[PDB]
Amino acid sequence: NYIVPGEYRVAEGEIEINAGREKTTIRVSNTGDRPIQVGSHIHFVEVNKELLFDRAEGIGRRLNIPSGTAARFEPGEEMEVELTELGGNREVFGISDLTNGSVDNKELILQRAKELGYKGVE
Amino acid sequence: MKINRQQYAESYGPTVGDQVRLADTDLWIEVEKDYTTYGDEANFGGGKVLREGMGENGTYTRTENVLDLLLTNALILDYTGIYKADIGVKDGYIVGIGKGGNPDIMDGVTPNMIVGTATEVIAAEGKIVTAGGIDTHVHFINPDQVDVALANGITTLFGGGTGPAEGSKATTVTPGPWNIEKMLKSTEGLPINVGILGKGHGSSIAPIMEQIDAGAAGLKIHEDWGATPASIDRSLTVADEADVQVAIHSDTLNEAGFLEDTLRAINGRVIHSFHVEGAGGGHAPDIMAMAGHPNVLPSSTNPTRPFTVNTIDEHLDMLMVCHHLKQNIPEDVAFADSRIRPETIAAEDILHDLGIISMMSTDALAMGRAGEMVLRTWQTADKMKKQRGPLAEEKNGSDNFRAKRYVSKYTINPAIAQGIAHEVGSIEEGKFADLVLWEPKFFGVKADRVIKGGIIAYAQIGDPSASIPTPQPVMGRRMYGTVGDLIHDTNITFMSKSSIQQGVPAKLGLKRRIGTVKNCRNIGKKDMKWNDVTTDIDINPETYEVKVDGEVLTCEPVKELPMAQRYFLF
Amino acid sequence: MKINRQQYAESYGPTVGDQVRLADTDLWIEVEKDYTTYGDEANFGGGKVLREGMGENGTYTRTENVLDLLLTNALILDYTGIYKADIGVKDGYIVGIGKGGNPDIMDGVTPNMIVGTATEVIAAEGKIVTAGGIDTHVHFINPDQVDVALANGITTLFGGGTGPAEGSKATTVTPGPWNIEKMLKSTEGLPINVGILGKGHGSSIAPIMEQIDAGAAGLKIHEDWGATPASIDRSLTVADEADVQVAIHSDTLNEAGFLEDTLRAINGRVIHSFHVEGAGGGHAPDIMAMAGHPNVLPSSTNPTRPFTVNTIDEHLDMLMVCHHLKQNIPEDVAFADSRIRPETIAAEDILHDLGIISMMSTDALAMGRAGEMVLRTWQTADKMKKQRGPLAEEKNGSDNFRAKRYVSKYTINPAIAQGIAHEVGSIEEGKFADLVLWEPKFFGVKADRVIKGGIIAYAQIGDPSASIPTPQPVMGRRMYGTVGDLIHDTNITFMSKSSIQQGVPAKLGLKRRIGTVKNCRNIGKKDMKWNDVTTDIDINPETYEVKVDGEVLTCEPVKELPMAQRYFLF
Amino acid sequence: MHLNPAEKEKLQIFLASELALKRKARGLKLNYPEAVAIITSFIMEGARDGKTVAMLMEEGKHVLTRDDVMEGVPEMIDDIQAEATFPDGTKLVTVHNPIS
Amino acid sequence: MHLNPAEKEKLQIFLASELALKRKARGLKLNYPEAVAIITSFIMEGARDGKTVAMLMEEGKHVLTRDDVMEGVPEMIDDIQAEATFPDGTKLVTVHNPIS
Amino acid sequence: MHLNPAEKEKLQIFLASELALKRKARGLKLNYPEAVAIITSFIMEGARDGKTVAMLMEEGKHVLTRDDVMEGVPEMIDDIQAEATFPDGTKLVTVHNPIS
Ligand SMILES: [Ag+]
Ligand SMILES: [Ag+]
Ligand SMILES: [Ag+]
Ligand SMILES: [Ag+]
Ligand code: NI
Ligand code: NI
Ligand code: NI
Ligand code: NI
Ligand SMILES: [O]
Ligand SMILES: [O]
Repeated sequence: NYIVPGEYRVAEGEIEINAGREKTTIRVSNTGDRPIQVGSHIHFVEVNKELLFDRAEGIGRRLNIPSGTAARFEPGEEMEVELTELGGNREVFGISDLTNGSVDNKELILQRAKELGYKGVE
Repeated sequence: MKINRQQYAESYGPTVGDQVRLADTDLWIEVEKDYTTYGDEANFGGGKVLREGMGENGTYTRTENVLDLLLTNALILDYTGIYKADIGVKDGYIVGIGKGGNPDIMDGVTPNMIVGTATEVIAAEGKIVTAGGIDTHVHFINPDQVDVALANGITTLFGGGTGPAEGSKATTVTPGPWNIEKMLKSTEGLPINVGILGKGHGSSIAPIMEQIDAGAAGLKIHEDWGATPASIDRSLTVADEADVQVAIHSDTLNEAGFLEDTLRAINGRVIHSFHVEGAGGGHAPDIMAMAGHPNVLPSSTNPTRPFTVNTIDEHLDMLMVCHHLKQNIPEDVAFADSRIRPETIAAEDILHDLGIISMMSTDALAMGRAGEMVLRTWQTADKMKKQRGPLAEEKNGSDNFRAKRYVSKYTINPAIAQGIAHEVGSIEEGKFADLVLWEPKFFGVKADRVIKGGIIAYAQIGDPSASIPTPQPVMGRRMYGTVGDLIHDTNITFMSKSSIQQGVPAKLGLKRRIGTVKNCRNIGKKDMKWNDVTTDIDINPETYEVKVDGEVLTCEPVKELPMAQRYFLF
Repeated sequence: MKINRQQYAESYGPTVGDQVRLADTDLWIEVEKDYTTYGDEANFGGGKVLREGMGENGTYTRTENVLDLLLTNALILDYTGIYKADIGVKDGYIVGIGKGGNPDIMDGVTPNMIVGTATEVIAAEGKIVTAGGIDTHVHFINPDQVDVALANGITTLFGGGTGPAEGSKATTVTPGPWNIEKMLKSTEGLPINVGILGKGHGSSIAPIMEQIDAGAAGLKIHEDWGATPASIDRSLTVADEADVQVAIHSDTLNEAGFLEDTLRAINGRVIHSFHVEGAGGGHAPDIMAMAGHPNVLPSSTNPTRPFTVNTIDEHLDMLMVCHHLKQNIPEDVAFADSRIRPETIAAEDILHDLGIISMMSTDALAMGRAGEMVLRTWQTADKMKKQRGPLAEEKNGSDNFRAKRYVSKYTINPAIAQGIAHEVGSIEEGKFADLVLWEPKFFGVKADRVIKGGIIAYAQIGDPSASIPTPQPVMGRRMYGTVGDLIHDTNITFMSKSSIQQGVPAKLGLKRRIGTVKNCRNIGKKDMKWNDVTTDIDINPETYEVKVDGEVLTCEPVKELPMAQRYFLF
Repeated sequence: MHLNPAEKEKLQIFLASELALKRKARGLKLNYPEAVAIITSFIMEGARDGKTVAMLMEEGKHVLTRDDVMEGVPEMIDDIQAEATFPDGTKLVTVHNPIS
Repeated sequence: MHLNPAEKEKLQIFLASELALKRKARGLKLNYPEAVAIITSFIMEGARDGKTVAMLMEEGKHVLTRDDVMEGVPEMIDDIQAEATFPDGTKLVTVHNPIS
Repeated sequence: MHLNPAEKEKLQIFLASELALKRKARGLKLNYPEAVAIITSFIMEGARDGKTVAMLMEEGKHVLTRDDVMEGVPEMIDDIQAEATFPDGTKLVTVHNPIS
């Protein structure tokens, strides 16, 4: 019984994040010459133009990673990430101005993505 | 995806079932529940969740359910529970306890806890958050006492004094309309909440009552002014009309009555018994029997807390210095031996543990330590765990039941007794945002940040010339809450209804928030959260032994305490 | 009668052609001209010239062209010139730069610089006098930061914060109407000029704009709140309507865009690029390319200034502490190596010397040193003289050209960028009398006296109990400018036009002088005094090499600086 | 360090005691504040060592004698009071008539 | 002297370090603030000596060991940060986990 | 102790002097504030010893020499002034050009 002041004794078990939401694996490629790090809660379809992936599969979704962590893409790197579903009202405003409303308007999001050159609108 | 519970607790602070050690005590608190949605936890920084379009809403104006301030991932320790939640603040009040962020994309967001353009963030992950301490036994002797209090997590000072005048050095009294007015205007400059007590002495009503009308928040009956049947009776008559509390320091000398004569004068009316054990003052030797009566709200002062090997030697000498006692006057020696008693100081630890004494307080600069009410509360709970074991009521190997009973003694219970629990004393929706963050390692010893009305007033922080604020020297410092006019908006002067109705704030040019004292006359022992026990306390007049349910209450003084030599430079 | 030039300079301070060493640097300033009439020099003391009937006029009332204050024989170092003049102050403003005294008997007296019965005298003979420093990258974290700034000659703090809240510890942001109101009332107590930045984040206009209407003087876009195309676009839309400046800390992580995506969102609008080199934050690795664009007003923060042997080791670790980076997470290691770059920090010294970075700033208590903007500006100029030689533009073996280019970076240029150069930022007639006296031996290291609105606010002065004020200990101390109500008349709260028109000062009871932010949207790089260079800055994405005119910019880190171990107790 | 107000102030006593001890070591009779500082720091360092209140009440009367201090100083000091963190928390030590 | 605010404050660290070193010399296990003061003053005196940031990051981990300090103190100190004037100006030293 | 404001401030000089003397003992050339602190504390300790103003005006010029201090420091110090309690009350000592 060595005392570490303020120490935790955490319970047994694991914490499942984003429990009960659909998960989706997609391949993503940094076609740029500079690194890109993407956070847990950015609408995946609105990330940096030079990331190539199936943009439709980012709609209504974000990275399935612990709150406040990120995925890193070195220049030229391709890798798989897992996405989870946005919750709440499933609405997105601002960020890259591709949605500004319900994530249900896939056609309109992809139309805006294609026109501004977000790579991978199919 | 799953996170093991060690990484989870390191990132976001602990969750349901996790325990946390309080400082270097043997006391463990367990998270009882968690308002979060696992994966939608709020956090602030580079690439984190509270960013525009993400966990921060980019649409809503401040009025549209957006917070001024979110404390993320707080471990709350309060009489209401030990649990995990975000705390939302707006207009200097706590508006939401729950789950903050952006309902655009997050599940589980409390509707009035939107992080928006107008929201400041304080990261409470890994911190314990409590209400500010309510010290109801304060002597206003030396303005340097305020930082001492802030540094140990006290946010409200109730008592009396005009500075280092003998009347103020003995008694929690600002006497008469002029002194009360001068100290109300002084209070404009003190970065802490304040309520002022008038002199609870007189044989006519008007000389007492005019103190309440001038701005006093309450009265103090003190033997040094004459704790006579008349002064007790008139003060309580005034308090029943004015809806304020009376504190009592009774007639130690038994000059005009024994304890039963004081209780007869009180005649079943509500009263705050100060330093009820009696080293700090009262009917020799049996004052502590006050704590068994249903009309008595009983408080300890802090130097008897808890019972240690040095306590008695310290107190016999403290009393000799304080009273100018002479060791060659046998009356002085009989007096001291009648007043400093291991039997009552030992029983005082157990009464605290049984919930028979409801409140802690300092007795700051009169016979008690301005910065050690919170410190000595946890030293007592830890000593009682060691000597008495987990209380029966505990479960899961945690000390949550004892932690709620003891945190109540310096938060909610003094607020209820004073008539100010509508504003302060707990982390509940609708109360003033007086909040203390603690590193668990420093819990009860040195506050990290003290928030007054939703702005930080005091912080342990380092070199002001440094690239970042963590380089040495880290010390307690006043923050922007205390500077300029913001000292007015972050702090409350508590006043009687009559002085408020009579316009005393405008008469004196007070710019501080005005708090109303109320609902003090309609409460008793049963309204003391977790500390509601009434019983027949017997104090043997020959041996000073204390009995409850015909059982002698005694314990040993300890040689060592936690929250002491590990932490303190002196 | 003639005086040799050694005795002349010892009596009156230097004159045309005389040079002065700046502290212990290799930098020399030359007096370019002198407004005096040789023999009619003004001076104050026993048997001196400013006496009734002599150099002091005995006839004129204050209104009749008489000064409140004359600084005699100042050596002015300003973007406008390096020259010798008396400086006349009245109603807290600089009314005359020229020749003070009494036209009764003196030749050459500037008509509005009469020394009269109403005139105070400050002897500036042998002193260097500059404008007060304008620090436009301030985090309001700890009130103790203000004296740190005064001690190194800073008189204006622009930035944001509510104290040591995480949002304020990362970003120059006072978020939303309530926090902005609380910090405006705090500001009443801070003896320095202040302007407050709101949160430059949202996807609707109203949540941002309501910050300008509440009293913000500008906005900050910070990656920690989401430096997204939307937050950039809305903030600049708000700033173009409200006539305030936007500061940017860009998306280091390139999450929503590369540098070219941020410039597209800016769409040719005026913006202040904070810590443009990028150690302090921005698009990895090429943020510093911002400093070549004509719509960008680029500033450095001070810890990269200048490039020294310890710089990189210090910064890799500073970033690890600041970001809670883990050396066992390769992403954290790649991130740090992408952000702390000798190639860009080395180029940053030369860009400063070429006039491609226009401004210095601190980043006080977030990632920068509150008291070292002026210090590190002169350390950079001295290093560049040693490595690059006198600039071509120099003449007479003086560093006047480099001295004007570098003094501009912390005086006039941040004033122009913020929209406050009508009030502060230079020693010119009609501007507020924010003046710093320096002993040449202490120049840029420790200010002698700091004047705020024509009254001394801060002074290095000694024993208050002594016969005279020069006995030890000599330390920095607040002076009568900071006491009582005079703190209101000597300092400016800078506010948006809309908050001024909407009566926010009266609503909040602000007693400080109110300054109007204006003419921020109609300026670019070309309005940066001595620092007006636009060029194509190339940053190699693989090597991080910086090119201007297809030429690699590199220099060596130095082992030693002036204005360091000779001066500082720690 | 997390220094609280009292930790900051009490550092000053230790410093004054060091200054006073230096002055005694070069053979000066100590004055009123020097003497008070020496005995005060003695008490606080005693508490840090884990001595009891009763020990320091005894020892404090033998730290300085009238031949260590100037004329009148023994009679100017009625008592010396200090609070320090003992192993059982903060306690008050009063040394009565420390110098005869 | 022309003392600035930081020079005034940092004098306090040197004093706390002197007090702590005295306490270690009479055989006390050092507490949280004592330990922090010792290592802090070590760094600032190192910078004055002209050592590099990298040297003091190494040396700082060997100023005190767990047998110099009370139970739990090694684990209470995650790191110790200080800014001092090196020959190349003010720099920040962080010593990570200074005491094992 | 009854410390007045000046007693509180002047404690700081003694402390800075102790810090500076330590730095000289490990072979550092002293800087501007170190040198000023050393000579200042020397004067105030001299007054406490009962020396005359005239003695300390002489002695003060020989406490440090140019080989004790960095380049330029002799020339930065024109004089050093201090007030201390002599046996005949507070007096001002000025040491002119203390270091050549
Ligand atoms: Ag007494
Ligand atoms: Ag007493
Ligand atoms: Ag960081
Ligand atoms: Ag940083
Ligand atoms: Ni009492
Ligand atoms: Ni009391
Ligand atoms: Ni930044
Ligand atoms: Ni910043
Ligand atoms: O008391
Ligand atoms: O920054």
